[PDB]
Amino acid sequence: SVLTQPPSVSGAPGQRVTISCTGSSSNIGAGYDVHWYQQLPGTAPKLLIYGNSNRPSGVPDRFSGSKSGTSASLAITGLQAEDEADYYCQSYDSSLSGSVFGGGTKLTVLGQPKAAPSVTLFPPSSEELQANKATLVCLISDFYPGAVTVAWKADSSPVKAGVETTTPSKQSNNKYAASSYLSLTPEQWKSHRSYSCQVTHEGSTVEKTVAPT
Amino acid sequence: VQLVESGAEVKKPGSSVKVSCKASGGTFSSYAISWVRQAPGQGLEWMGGIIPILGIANYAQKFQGRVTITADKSTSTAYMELSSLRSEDTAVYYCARENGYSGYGAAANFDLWGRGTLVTVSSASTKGPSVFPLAPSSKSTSGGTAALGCLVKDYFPEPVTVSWNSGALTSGVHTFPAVLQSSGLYSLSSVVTVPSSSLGTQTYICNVNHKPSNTKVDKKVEPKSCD
Amino acid sequence: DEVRQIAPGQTGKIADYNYKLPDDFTGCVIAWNSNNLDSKVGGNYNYLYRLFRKSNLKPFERDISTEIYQAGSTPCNGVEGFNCYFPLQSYGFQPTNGVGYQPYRVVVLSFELLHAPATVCGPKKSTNLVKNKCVNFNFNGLTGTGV
Repeated sequence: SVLTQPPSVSGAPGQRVTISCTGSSSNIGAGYDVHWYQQLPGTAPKLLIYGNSNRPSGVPDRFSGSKSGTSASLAITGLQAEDEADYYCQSYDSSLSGSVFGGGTKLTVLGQPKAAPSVTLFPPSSEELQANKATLVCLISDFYPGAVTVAWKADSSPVKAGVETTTPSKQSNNKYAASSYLSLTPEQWKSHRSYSCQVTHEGSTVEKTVAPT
Repeated sequence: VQLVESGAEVKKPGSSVKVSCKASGGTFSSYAISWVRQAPGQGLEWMGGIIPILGIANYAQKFQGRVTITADKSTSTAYMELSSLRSEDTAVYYCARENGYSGYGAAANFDLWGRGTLVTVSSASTKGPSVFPLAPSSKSTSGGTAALGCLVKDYFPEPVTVSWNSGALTSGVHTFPAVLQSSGLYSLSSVVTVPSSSLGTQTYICNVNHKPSNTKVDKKVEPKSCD
Repeated sequence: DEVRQIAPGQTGKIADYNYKLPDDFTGCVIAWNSNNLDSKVGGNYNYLYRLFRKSNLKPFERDISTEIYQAGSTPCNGVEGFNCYFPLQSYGFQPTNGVGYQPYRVVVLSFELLHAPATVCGPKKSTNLVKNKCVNFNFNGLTGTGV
């Protein structure tokens, strides 16, 4: 709204990384203090520094907060293994008559080497046909990273309806797995000759087909 | 002190919610509290802050007179009420604490935070789920291993927990996340690695647990006779 | 008459019982006629083939099973009796045949794409050599431009 935060920021593990908070002259350049919060994806945010002058207990000294007039700056020295979160700029806004947060910056590099994906295609069972629906499953496992596109074809035209993709999750062996569902009905399930999945992972395309009849 | 908040809650677009904020210990009846909301896709917004010792409401101008806050002095907790739910209500609330200080700035700060209430609202409410057992085909097996599992389709709401033989087997198991369907349903799957020499001696049963709906359906997997 | 059968997307007698062709087939097949060497007068029956199989087979798999295929519901214990026939059968190659039954030497060259660096691949081709003109060249140590 009134506060605009950078979407992200690039840095190196060992150099100085800084961020800037820019707003209006009635909320941060007005004279009010700012507060910086860390939004870890999975735990509730805590307090890092208030007023840019006092260090709260349990917070390391490596975080530095400064106020360059109408803009606020946060500086860090060294990228450790817990900065994979979001940084927000929060201050009291007189026009909004309340506290408004910033946009949020992402500090995360990809760092994902390649791997060889494997796909499994399973036709629906007999008991699923009487449920007045046809759920086509399409499971992909043992791939890295978890960014695989999913395409459906019926040997004559691509399918652009009912296509879904789930977010992959980490496995026990630091791998990723995902599944794809397609919502059809047994009316035209038996009419077509065959159904398949087409996926592409860094140019590696594999095709698996099944025969209902 | 520490503040613990309730778990996930599901409601309807046009109903009322009931979220509680309790504090373990003291210093809850002397300092002002507030509510902070985080939503995936946008920033964090602040609806209003309530003094518990005086019982005086203090909201923001961006929010209309629809929500209400009450605070309790005996058992030292606060209640959340929100009526006429809308499509963007699917987010998480936080129960914050306000600590004042002295200085030129004098900005509102949230030192202490709660756990969080993930309130998701949509259509396609809770109903009895259906399980579809799957068996590997003859052409799908080439080595000494086979893949089999159980499917949970048309279930509501999150979260759900599955087990294999009531936790007897846990090697090679994997759980898949849900996905937002167009009509408002969810779908997950769970497959396990089974050697091909154990497809006719012992059986595997899939257990589904749905605590909001209190349903537990036991399903049996059978190999296909044709292929 | 079976060279048309080496293709992805059909069912027959040889392409499903000896060597299945998958849909993701980037293969490169070569066949030709050499009937003057692999065939001889009097009947050349050295090469065999499989005609009967219990079910289908995964592509890129070799089947060397010599077990007698059973058609009936009773065991035969390896006899040439009823409801049992030997799946491997002889050829009918002859150098005096026509064109649709001659011995053809067919080979398939397929490629593999994995997470490995290139091992067997075409090197850089030898282009034409030009002289007495301002051209650009690089002989292993410098990108030099000149005549």
